[PDB]
Amino acid sequence: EAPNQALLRILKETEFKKIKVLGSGAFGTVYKGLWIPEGEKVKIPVAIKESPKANKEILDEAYVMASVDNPHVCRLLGICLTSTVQLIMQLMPFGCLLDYVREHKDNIGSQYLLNWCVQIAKGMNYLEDRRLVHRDLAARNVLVKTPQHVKITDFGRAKLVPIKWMALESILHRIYTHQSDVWSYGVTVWELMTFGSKPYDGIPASEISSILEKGERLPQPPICTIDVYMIMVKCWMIDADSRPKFRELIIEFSKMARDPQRYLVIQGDERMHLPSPTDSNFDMDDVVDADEYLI
Ligand SMILES: Cc1cc(Nc2cc(NC(=O)c3c(Cl)cccc3Cl)ccn2)nc(N[C@@H](C)CO)n1
Repeated sequence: EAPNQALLRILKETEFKKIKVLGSGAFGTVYKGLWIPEGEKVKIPVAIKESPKANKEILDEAYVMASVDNPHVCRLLGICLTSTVQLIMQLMPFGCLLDYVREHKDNIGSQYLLNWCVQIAKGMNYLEDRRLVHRDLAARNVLVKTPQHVKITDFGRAKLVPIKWMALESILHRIYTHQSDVWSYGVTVWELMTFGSKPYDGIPASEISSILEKGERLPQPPICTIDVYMIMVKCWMIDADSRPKFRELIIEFSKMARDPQRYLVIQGDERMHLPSPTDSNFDMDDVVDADEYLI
């Protein structure tokens, strides 16, 4: 296909300062930091992600992340070439959407939930245009820049095992398509609508494939109207080509986001509010968010 003319930016270790540790998982460590390029008078808040095999895996992710550019996808700002290479990306100050829905349940209204669905579908449809199959879309892999702006991340599995988020063809035949990402999208929506419930909780992964073959699906979340659950059910159909396209998901959730109380029934949804760029939210003097630092 077309040549990938994306720029791989190499950043000097001296150009950024690590503030604290955000977390540690089954990969390494995520740090919070500040990238202060050369003599540019800017401070960009960043996240820093840190044997030969380990470096191959991380450089494969750098490649995918450097090749995307969308408001609803996390892009690579650059890499740092230390003993083990570090991925430098935009700091998403509110962490992952999964923990966010769990921690802020009492202030999350229908407007926020339906807008997140549109934004996730937008990022996903962009990955589809760029011919990338995510293979790991889940609420844990959606980051929160602000409560009103979310982005898809974790390109470690992205191609040109999370059993409970996979399409039955993926579990059984290792078949991955944009239509199998649509299944993962349905599960992600379910995670949001339940305010972060674990899908098929208590059920071991070995039984999932068989549960799906019989025709069992995730239950209707209490806040979901038949209109919203119908969309989730459509994402979990056996015939992959029967599932909605992401471009249809943008349309469907957009219509709903225009009249959110008609599609999600939440007690107190209206008098609920989350941090906006009015006070608190944000030396703070020369800090510029990566979305405004264009080069
Ligand atoms: C308050 C806060 C902010 C933030 N921001 C952040 C996190 C990123 N995390 C990841 O990119 C990440 C994900 Cl979402 C999955 C697997 C590995 C990584 Cl490094 C990237 C950018 N900003 N992350 C966290 N906790 C991380 C451990 C979750 O990953 N907490």
